[PDB]
Amino acid sequence: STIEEQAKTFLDKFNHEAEDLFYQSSLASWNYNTNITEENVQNMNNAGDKWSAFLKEQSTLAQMYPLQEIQNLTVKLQLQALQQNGSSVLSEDKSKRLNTILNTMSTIYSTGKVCNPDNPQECLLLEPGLNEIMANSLDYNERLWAWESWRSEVGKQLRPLYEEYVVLKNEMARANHYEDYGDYWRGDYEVNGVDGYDYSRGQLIEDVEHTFEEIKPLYEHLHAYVRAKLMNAYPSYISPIGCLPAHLLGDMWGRFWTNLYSLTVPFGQKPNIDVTDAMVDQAWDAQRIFKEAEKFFVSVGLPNMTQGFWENSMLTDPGNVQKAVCHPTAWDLGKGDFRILMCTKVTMDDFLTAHHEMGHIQYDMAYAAQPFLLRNGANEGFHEAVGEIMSLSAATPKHLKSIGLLSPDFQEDNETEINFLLKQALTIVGTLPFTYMLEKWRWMVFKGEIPKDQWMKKWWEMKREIVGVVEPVPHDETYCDPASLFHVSNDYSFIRYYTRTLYQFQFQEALCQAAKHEGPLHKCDISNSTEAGQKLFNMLRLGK
Amino acid sequence: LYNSTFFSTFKCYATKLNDLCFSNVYADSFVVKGDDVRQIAPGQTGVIADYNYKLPDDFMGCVLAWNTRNIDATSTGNYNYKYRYLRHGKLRPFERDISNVPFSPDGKPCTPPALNCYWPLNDYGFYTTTGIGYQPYRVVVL
Repeated sequence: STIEEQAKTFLDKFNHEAEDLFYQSSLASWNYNTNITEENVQNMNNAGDKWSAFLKEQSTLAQMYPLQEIQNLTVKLQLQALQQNGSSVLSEDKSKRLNTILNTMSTIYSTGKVCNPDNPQECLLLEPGLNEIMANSLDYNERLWAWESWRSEVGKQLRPLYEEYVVLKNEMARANHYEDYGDYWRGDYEVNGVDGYDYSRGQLIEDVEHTFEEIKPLYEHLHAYVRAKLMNAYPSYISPIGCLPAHLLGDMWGRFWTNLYSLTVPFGQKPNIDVTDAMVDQAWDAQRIFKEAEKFFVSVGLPNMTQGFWENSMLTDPGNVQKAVCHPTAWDLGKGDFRILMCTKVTMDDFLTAHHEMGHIQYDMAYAAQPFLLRNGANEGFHEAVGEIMSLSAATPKHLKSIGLLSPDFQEDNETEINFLLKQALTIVGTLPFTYMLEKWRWMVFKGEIPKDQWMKKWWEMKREIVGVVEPVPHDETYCDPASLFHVSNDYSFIRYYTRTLYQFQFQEALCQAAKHEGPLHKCDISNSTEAGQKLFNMLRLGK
Repeated sequence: LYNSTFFSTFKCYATKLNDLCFSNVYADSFVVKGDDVRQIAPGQTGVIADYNYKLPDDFMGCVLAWNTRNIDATSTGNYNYKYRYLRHGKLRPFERDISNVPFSPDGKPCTPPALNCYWPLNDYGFYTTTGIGYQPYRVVVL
């Protein structure tokens, strides 16, 4: 036979056994995260390592099958993701020592604490305690030193570990025939042989930098406007043309300006659109909210929830000794079974996060026709954008009128609409220069364009120009304050938060073009629009 | 069986309730995946009808099935039932294959776990938690 059908037959046993063994591990991953027990964490790492070892066998058995041999577009991209060497391309103990660094970086960044200069008995981790100070406190100098503390106690301990880390990952990346480990990141989005939507690795740098110039005016609108409001809250602490102090950015590192709403609200006496006072009016439960979400999905033409969803999920906290982590996550386990771990309470935000995580279950239903390795998102930025379509569209008060929570005769003036959307502009427009700076720093450091004695100098100078944030305490090279951030220290590519935020409003307006909403774009809902169901579903059944 | 709110398929290939005064009747009983049910029909150029059970195309009686996840699926795992997904040559109608031969698509001898050596029978893998079109249906083919 031709090697094409040999590549298919390789995946044929794979797509039914890796379907099995992933669902073995994800069941064990589910039943520990919903029933926290030492036996459940034992079998989760048992099944998770047998999954990875079975993934280790079938990746290396696909390494015998060259990708420049098959012209079939499906199993080309399947074997390409299979036979990536990754950490196998370095030496046997060099990458293991490299992963020992990742073991020790992730240990004392989660264990690393800050301790008060007058009371060293009261010590604080990243969450809670210290981020409580960095998001809610009002003192200039208490937030100033605590900002310095999280960058000193764990930034200095991350720095020589980050020195050895970036070299062996670059030697890993150049041994896989790349430029740097920034280029190994850029190899994710590259596609070959697909006309029109091809993507070079140089395309990612230039496309991010191009449309960020569209973001920059409205960001500099937000930059100049929150300086005037913070001068009124911090008199003579913030320069009127100087940039923002980094200990006053509402969060730990500068990503979200959302917590500045206490200090940057224009009209603090206007009400906020809140409907949880009507949720308990009709005595609603989580079974109402996820069914109202399911009704909101089927109102646009999407199918209903599976029977296996209602059988197998867990949308309440299980009270006593059966412990469950209460972060709302969509859990795609396999074998057509879809479920969500979420400690849903009677809440307007749990109402919107219900649509969010089941919005990921929507995308799980639609790659299900594809085989197991095309049962994924196409790139890393398509998942969270799909989940946030239902978050934005069902948060508009016209949906809140139709549900019966908000009264249908209730007024929505633009004085309360700008103040809520400026609060959202502190989130969305606040994180786009932070992400833009984040990878662009990471690009040049892994490329070698930034020397090791200029790592921290270029880091804080790029916040001066890109993010518009002057550091309030100067940092020399004893710090590793980019690694102070959780993404850099523990092997994350951060560019997906940029592209998702781009794509989700490329999709929202295209949904609002399909919804034919008459009013403003921030008041746009996709309710009862069957074209909004077809347009959304269509570009959701493709997968990878 | 005709007056039954217990079987899900009822595909005869109403009048056959009293039309039956024929000769001998064959009953084919087996368990499929709930999404494989489409390929239990005449033609059906796919894995179930190509390699597990091919059906005739001109004369045929009835096809009936019903949900048996409570019986034929095990919560810890029913890996017992298998199905053919690799064979050199599609099945004809009435043809039955039990050959557990290590598949090599190039006509060459095959000794697993070497290159291009696979087993022709995937386990079902049916739990009580799986999706709808992914359960065990007791199929009665007449």
